[PDB]
Amino acid sequence: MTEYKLVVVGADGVGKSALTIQLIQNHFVDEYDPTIEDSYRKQVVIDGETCLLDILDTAGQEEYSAMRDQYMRTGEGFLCVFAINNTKSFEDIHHYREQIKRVKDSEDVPMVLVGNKCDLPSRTVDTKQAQDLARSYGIPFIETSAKTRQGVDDAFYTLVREIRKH
Ligand SMILES: O=C1N[C@H](c2c(CNCc3ccc4ccn(Cc5ccccc5)c4c3)[nH]c3ccccc23)c2cc(O)ccc21
Ligand SMILES: Nc1nc2c(ncn2[C@@H]2O[C@H](COP(=O)(O)OP(=O)(O)CP(=O)(O)O)[C@@H](O)[C@H]2O)c(=O)[nH]1
Ligand SMILES: [Mg+2]
Repeated sequence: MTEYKLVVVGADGVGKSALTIQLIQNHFVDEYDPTIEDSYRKQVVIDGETCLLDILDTAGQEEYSAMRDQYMRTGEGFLCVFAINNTKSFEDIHHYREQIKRVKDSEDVPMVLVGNKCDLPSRTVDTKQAQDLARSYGIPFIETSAKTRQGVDDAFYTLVREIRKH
């Protein structure tokens, strides 16, 4: 039995809350309720190990950006979420990744690049663009949908596997 402190980060509206609520409660939140800070818990078996996921759902709003330092210091692994219909959110990954590396004084932080909202009929951020970014960071890239559950379990489980490896 091992606890893993996971942090879900990204721009305001990429679907951080919807991804976490889908993982835990098995349902899609269609509403847009801006987050200040919430934490969720999930006990799952990953590679025969009982994993106690302590998931922090953070604010995309810059209004609460001062809270970032303490949670980045405490967090073991990070899901860096952008939406596939939002180029700006994809560009923001660099700024989130830079802050995490600086605060933790480490370039080798367990991290997973998450391209959310892949259920959408149209896309602005190409799969190859995101694969190339993940390859440049040396981290895994997983396409997800908080609506259909596409890649949601793989995103969180892969992050746990990155923490264990580190
Ligand atoms: O040291 C910290 N731990 C916070 C934390 C959690 C919460 N652990 C589970 C837990 C236990 C005891 C209570 C008592 C009340 N709550 C509700 C609660 C919800 C959200 C935020 C705080 C409290 C609790 C929730 N998971 C993380 C995953 C990655 C990084 C940091 C955390 C946290 C948040 C923060 O911004 C700064 C520093 C820390
Ligand atoms: N079609 C689709 N919509 C999604 C998906 N994930 C989230 N959404 C939608 O996007 C909107 C924002 O989702 P939300 O989870 O609140 O984003 P957030 O990043 O937590 C917003 P904040 O940073 O302010 O907390 C909601 O209307 C939600 O239904 C998805 O995978 N597919
Ligand atoms: Mg939210």
